[PDB]
Amino acid sequence: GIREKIKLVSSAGTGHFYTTTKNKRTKPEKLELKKFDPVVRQHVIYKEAKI
Amino acid sequence: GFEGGQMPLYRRLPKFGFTSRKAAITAEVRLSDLAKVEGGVVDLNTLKAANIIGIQIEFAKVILAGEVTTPVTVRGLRVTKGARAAIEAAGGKIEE
Amino acid sequence: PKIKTVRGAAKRFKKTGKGGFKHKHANLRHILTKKATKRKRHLRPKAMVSKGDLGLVIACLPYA
Amino acid sequence: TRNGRDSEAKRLGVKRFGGESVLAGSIIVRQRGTKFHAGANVGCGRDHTLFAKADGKVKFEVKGPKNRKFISIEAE
RNA sequence: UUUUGUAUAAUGGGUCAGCGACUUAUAUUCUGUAGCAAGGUUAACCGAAUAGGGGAGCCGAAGGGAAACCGAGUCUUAACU
RNA sequence: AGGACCGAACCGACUAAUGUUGAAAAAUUAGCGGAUGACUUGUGGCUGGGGGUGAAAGGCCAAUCAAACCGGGAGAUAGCU
RNA sequence: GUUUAUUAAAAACACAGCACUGUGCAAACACGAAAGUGGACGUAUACGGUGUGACGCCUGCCCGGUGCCGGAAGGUUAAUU
RNA sequence: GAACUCGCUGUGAAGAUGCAGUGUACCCGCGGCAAGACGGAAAGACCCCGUGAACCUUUACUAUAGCUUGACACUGAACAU
RNA sequence: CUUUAAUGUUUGAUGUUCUAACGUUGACCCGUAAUCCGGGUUGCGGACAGUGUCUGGUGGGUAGUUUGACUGGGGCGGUCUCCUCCUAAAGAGUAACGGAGGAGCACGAAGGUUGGCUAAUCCUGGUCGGACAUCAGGAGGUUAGUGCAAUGGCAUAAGCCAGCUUGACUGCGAGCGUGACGGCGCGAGCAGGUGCGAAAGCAGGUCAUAGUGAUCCGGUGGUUCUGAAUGGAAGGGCCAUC
Ligand SMILES: [Mg+2]
Ligand SMILES: [Mg+2]
Ligand SMILES: [Mg+2]
Ligand SMILES: [Mg+2]
Ligand SMILES: [Mg+2]
Ligand SMILES: [Mg+2]
Ligand SMILES: [Mg+2]
Ligand SMILES: [Mg+2]
Ligand SMILES: [Mg+2]
Ligand SMILES: [Mg+2]
Ligand SMILES: [Mg+2]
Ligand SMILES: [Mg+2]
Ligand SMILES: [Mg+2]
Ligand SMILES: [Mg+2]
Ligand SMILES: [Mg+2]
Ligand SMILES: [Mg+2]
Ligand SMILES: [Mg+2]
Ligand SMILES: [Mg+2]
Ligand SMILES: [Mg+2]
Ligand SMILES: [Mg+2]
Ligand SMILES: [Mg+2]
Ligand SMILES: [Mg+2]
Ligand SMILES: [Mg+2]
Ligand SMILES: [Mg+2]
Ligand SMILES: [Mg+2]
Ligand SMILES: [Mg+2]
Ligand SMILES: [Mg+2]
Ligand SMILES: [Mg+2]
Ligand SMILES: [Mg+2]
Ligand SMILES: [Mg+2]
Ligand SMILES: [Mg+2]
Ligand SMILES: [Mg+2]
Ligand SMILES: [Mg+2]
Ligand SMILES: [Mg+2]
Ligand SMILES: [Mg+2]
Ligand SMILES: [Mg+2]
Ligand SMILES: [Mg+2]
Ligand SMILES: [Mg+2]
Ligand SMILES: [Mg+2]
Ligand SMILES: [Mg+2]
Ligand SMILES: [Mg+2]
Ligand SMILES: [Mg+2]
Ligand SMILES: [Mg+2]
Ligand SMILES: [Mg+2]
Ligand SMILES: [Mg+2]
Ligand SMILES: [Mg+2]
Ligand SMILES: [Mg+2]
Ligand SMILES: [Mg+2]
Ligand SMILES: [Mg+2]
Ligand SMILES: [Mg+2]
Ligand SMILES: [Mg+2]
Ligand SMILES: [Mg+2]
Ligand SMILES: [Mg+2]
Ligand SMILES: [Mg+2]
Ligand SMILES: [Mg+2]
Ligand SMILES: [Mg+2]
Ligand SMILES: [Mg+2]
Ligand SMILES: [Mg+2]
Ligand SMILES: [Mg+2]
Ligand SMILES: [Mg+2]
Ligand SMILES: [Mg+2]
Ligand SMILES: [Mg+2]
Ligand SMILES: [Mg+2]
Ligand SMILES: [Mg+2]
Ligand SMILES: [Mg+2]
Ligand SMILES: [Mg+2]
Ligand SMILES: [Mg+2]
Ligand SMILES: [Mg+2]
Ligand SMILES: [Mg+2]
Ligand SMILES: [Mg+2]
Ligand SMILES: [Mg+2]
Ligand SMILES: [Mg+2]
Ligand SMILES: [Mg+2]
Ligand SMILES: [Mg+2]
Ligand SMILES: [Mg+2]
Ligand SMILES: [Mg+2]
Ligand SMILES: [Mg+2]
Ligand SMILES: [Mg+2]
Ligand SMILES: [Mg+2]
Ligand SMILES: [Mg+2]
Ligand SMILES: [Mg+2]
Ligand SMILES: [Mg+2]
Ligand SMILES: [Mg+2]
Ligand SMILES: [Mg+2]
Ligand SMILES: [Mg+2]
Ligand SMILES: [Mg+2]
Ligand SMILES: [Mg+2]
Ligand SMILES: [Mg+2]
Ligand SMILES: [Mg+2]
Ligand SMILES: [Mg+2]
Ligand SMILES: [Mg+2]
Ligand SMILES: [Mg+2]
Ligand SMILES: [Mg+2]
Ligand SMILES: [Mg+2]
Ligand SMILES: [Mg+2]
Ligand SMILES: [Mg+2]
Ligand SMILES: [Mg+2]
Ligand SMILES: [Mg+2]
Ligand SMILES: [Mg+2]
Ligand SMILES: [Mg+2]
Ligand SMILES: [Mg+2]
Ligand SMILES: [Mg+2]
Ligand SMILES: [Mg+2]
Ligand SMILES: [Mg+2]
Ligand SMILES: [Mg+2]
Ligand SMILES: [Mg+2]
Ligand SMILES: [Mg+2]
Ligand SMILES: [Mg+2]
Ligand SMILES: [Mg+2]
Ligand SMILES: [Mg+2]
Ligand SMILES: [Mg+2]
Ligand SMILES: [Mg+2]
Ligand SMILES: [Mg+2]
Ligand SMILES: [Mg+2]
Ligand SMILES: [Mg+2]
Ligand SMILES: [Mg+2]
Ligand SMILES: [Mg+2]
Ligand SMILES: [Mg+2]
Ligand SMILES: [Mg+2]
Ligand SMILES: [Mg+2]
Ligand SMILES: [Mg+2]
Ligand SMILES: [Mg+2]
Ligand SMILES: [Mg+2]
Ligand SMILES: [Mg+2]
Repeated sequence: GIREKIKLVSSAGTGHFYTTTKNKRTKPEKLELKKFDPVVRQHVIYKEAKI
Repeated sequence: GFEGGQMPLYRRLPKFGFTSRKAAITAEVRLSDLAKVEGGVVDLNTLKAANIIGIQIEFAKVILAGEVTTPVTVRGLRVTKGARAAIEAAGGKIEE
Repeated sequence: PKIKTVRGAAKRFKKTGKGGFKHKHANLRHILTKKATKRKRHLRPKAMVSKGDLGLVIACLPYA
Repeated sequence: TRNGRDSEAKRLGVKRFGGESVLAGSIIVRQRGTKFHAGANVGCGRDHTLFAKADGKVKFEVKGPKNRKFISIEAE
């Protein structure tokens, strides 16, 4: 649909990421969430990037 | 493999893996084949003259499969922990 | 003469220790964002060939 | 015409009846909405499926002030 | 003969005699039978030898993993009740 | 004088009847068109098959033509009888 | 005048005449891997292609679409480097 | 296919010499007529089907002879812009 | 660094002239007894024309092929995957070009947790204000509401408000349901690390059921794998994703 795919790149430098969708017209704020990084086995901040 | 036009089984499933060239120059040896050599010195060249392994083989391993009675010497070959315990109990030795 | 192996079948099946065959699951190449993580976790290991398909596989692999 | 299409059947309904011996984790009934509610040793899934949390015998009873139906497990 | 179904007004044959259609080769799996058995068996070739020699090779006696690798266990996972 | 007129030999083929296991694998009988011309005829020669030739009908090329005849690939292929 | 030899001879084909268009001669065009040959031992009052069809009175409006002819300031663009 | 080869009404792969019920009928030729034997002569040309053919058309797809553009080779020397 | 005239450099191009490659189906001589051919003298053109390799455009002139199925005969028309109800005969399943409607999404809150709350409609009174706005009281009891069709559910609310939050979490999984198969679905519990609550506890997306595409091939990031004499590398495998 009009929603588009993005990815959440971990800030720990391990290289792990998640994927999800977004619509960039009504929400232009970058997404930030705390998720579980399995390489370091911790909860850290993830940030938006491009597929 | 034909099924009337439906996509056959060997074509709707994914491929995997690769082929190892080092697996064709490796063999395994049994404890029962360990007393068929000449001289009691178990070596790569002694196993080929006994028709135990192939001429192209470069690596070999001894596994716990069978029985060993005589004392023999293993020189230059890999041995499991299970086979090493049985070789020693028969009065042999492993020298790398 | 000698039978010829179906060379695209040998790339997908492997014979196990009692005469069975293992293969790789489908639906894990492509379009992965919309699938749930529970579904994708269960498709990662290898499975065995069913009874209905054993006759078709064995014909394709005469020297297996 | 402008009719012509339907959908697949979903195979709902009761799978285990009264007095049956089941193992923990087996499915008692499949339903849309809670036409039966969960009682003792019985859980409810996200699609309103009822399953056994222990092993015993299936049981049906009517309870409460609204005369609703429940399913329980009588352990051995 | 073909069909749901033929005395059918559905097909075929005027009659007699002669001929006329599931084979051969090489691979693979199962059953019966014979030999030998943790072993079984030789190909080309030599030999006047249906004898004898030839063990190059092949199948079986160990499996798991994509592979390195480990091995009565191995893979999966930071690790498995 | 004339791709002029009537009409035999000569070249055609408009109508009817017969024949249609024919006298004939296209004829006979009674009538019919042209008949000094873009006419008709003997002997020899040249054009070869996806090619030739055609005052043009998909016409003709040895009783065979919306792709001649003979030999080969060849026991082509036939989910059909 | 010609035509479907063997079910169609006609209103179909050809025709004398009319118009458009190509060709300066080692012509355009056609048969040919090529060499060669026809056009023609001809030379724009000649040769090839296309349409209409003796003769009399005539042949009106449309270049937007498709095809063809002429132009090159600008944009895009191959091998090559 | 073989026959010792009648009419009617019913039945029946649904239009009967051969089935059921019933009526009529001594055996065998010869000259004639065509109502029936779903009469004889061509594995229907109409219709549909086969992941069957052939030829024809085009702004269907993929190619290609021919034609056309440029770079390099055969291919050199001066001069001025 | 701005624009400038110029020594000289590498050239690229556009014209003129030349002759010596090349052309001559112009004239003459010889082989010769010859309108072919070859050699010679002379005139006319001339680095053009023409030919080989490569390359963009045009090209039914030629060639090889394709142009679906269902269907109360074929064509025209309509349909082809998924969700809900009836037919469907009180377990599941059940056909027709039978009878009625929807889907090819949305949402970092419309997800998680803790605390709280209860509808439509009608009557009476009241400034603008009226059949219908905001306020007050009474009757009524879900006749309301679910992000979107229909059905089954929903008060302990799954419906309506707030505070704090990222469990829309990583590795597995006893045992079940449904498929010819590929596959699809439900799930307590275990290990690591989190949010809400004083706790007991709850959370692996949303009341549930539609919102979808196998394999091949190629791209992006990461890797205790492999690496054709050896050390690297190219390429391949495994994990995540397009
Ligand atoms: Mg298909
Ligand atoms: Mg050997
Ligand atoms: Mg992948
Ligand atoms: Mg082998
Ligand atoms: Mg239907
Ligand atoms: Mg149904
Ligand atoms: Mg009960
Ligand atoms: Mg027959
Ligand atoms: Mg029938
Ligand atoms: Mg009968
Ligand atoms: Mg009969
Ligand atoms: Mg009949
Ligand atoms: Mg009869
Ligand atoms: Mg019949
Ligand atoms: Mg029939
Ligand atoms: Mg018939
Ligand atoms: Mg018959
Ligand atoms: Mg007959
Ligand atoms: Mg006979
Ligand atoms: Mg046979
Ligand atoms: Mg056979
Ligand atoms: Mg058998
Ligand atoms: Mg042998
Ligand atoms: Mg032998
Ligand atoms: Mg042999
Ligand atoms: Mg021999
Ligand atoms: Mg030899
Ligand atoms: Mg020898
Ligand atoms: Mg041997
Ligand atoms: Mg030997
Ligand atoms: Mg061998
Ligand atoms: Mg373990
Ligand atoms: Mg005359
Ligand atoms: Mg006359
Ligand atoms: Mg005639
Ligand atoms: Mg007659
Ligand atoms: Mg006559
Ligand atoms: Mg006459
Ligand atoms: Mg005349
Ligand atoms: Mg006359
Ligand atoms: Mg003659
Ligand atoms: Mg000829
Ligand atoms: Mg031909
Ligand atoms: Mg040919
Ligand atoms: Mg015609
Ligand atoms: Mg003829
Ligand atoms: Mg022809
Ligand atoms: Mg042909
Ligand atoms: Mg032939
Ligand atoms: Mg052949
Ligand atoms: Mg045949
Ligand atoms: Mg003639
Ligand atoms: Mg004639
Ligand atoms: Mg005729
Ligand atoms: Mg007329
Ligand atoms: Mg004509
Ligand atoms: Mg002119
Ligand atoms: Mg000439
Ligand atoms: Mg000439
Ligand atoms: Mg001439
Ligand atoms: Mg002409
Ligand atoms: Mg005309
Ligand atoms: Mg005229
Ligand atoms: Mg006139
Ligand atoms: Mg006129
Ligand atoms: Mg006009
Ligand atoms: Mg125009
Ligand atoms: Mg132009
Ligand atoms: Mg009789
Ligand atoms: Mg008789
Ligand atoms: Mg009689
Ligand atoms: Mg009778
Ligand atoms: Mg009768
Ligand atoms: Mg009757
Ligand atoms: Mg009878
Ligand atoms: Mg009778
Ligand atoms: Mg009877
Ligand atoms: Mg009778
Ligand atoms: Mg009787
Ligand atoms: Mg008589
Ligand atoms: Mg008689
Ligand atoms: Mg008579
Ligand atoms: Mg008759
Ligand atoms: Mg009869
Ligand atoms: Mg007949
Ligand atoms: Mg016929
Ligand atoms: Mg047909
Ligand atoms: Mg078909
Ligand atoms: Mg040069
Ligand atoms: Mg000249
Ligand atoms: Mg000449
Ligand atoms: Mg000059
Ligand atoms: Mg010059
Ligand atoms: Mg040139
Ligand atoms: Mg064409
Ligand atoms: Mg064509
Ligand atoms: Mg073909
Ligand atoms: Mg059809
Ligand atoms: Mg119809
Ligand atoms: Mg009908
Ligand atoms: Mg019908
Ligand atoms: Mg029907
Ligand atoms: Mg039908
Ligand atoms: Mg049709
Ligand atoms: Mg139709
Ligand atoms: Mg249609
Ligand atoms: Mg039912
Ligand atoms: Mg029922
Ligand atoms: Mg029911
Ligand atoms: Mg049934
Ligand atoms: Mg049915
Ligand atoms: Mg609450
Ligand atoms: Mg509802
Ligand atoms: Mg909805
Ligand atoms: Mg709700
Ligand atoms: Mg909520
Ligand atoms: Mg706390
Ligand atoms: Mg949802
Ligand atoms: Mg909600
Ligand atoms: Mg919903
Ligand atoms: Mg749904
Ligand atoms: Mg349902
Ligand atoms: Mg190397
Ligand atoms: Mg690499």
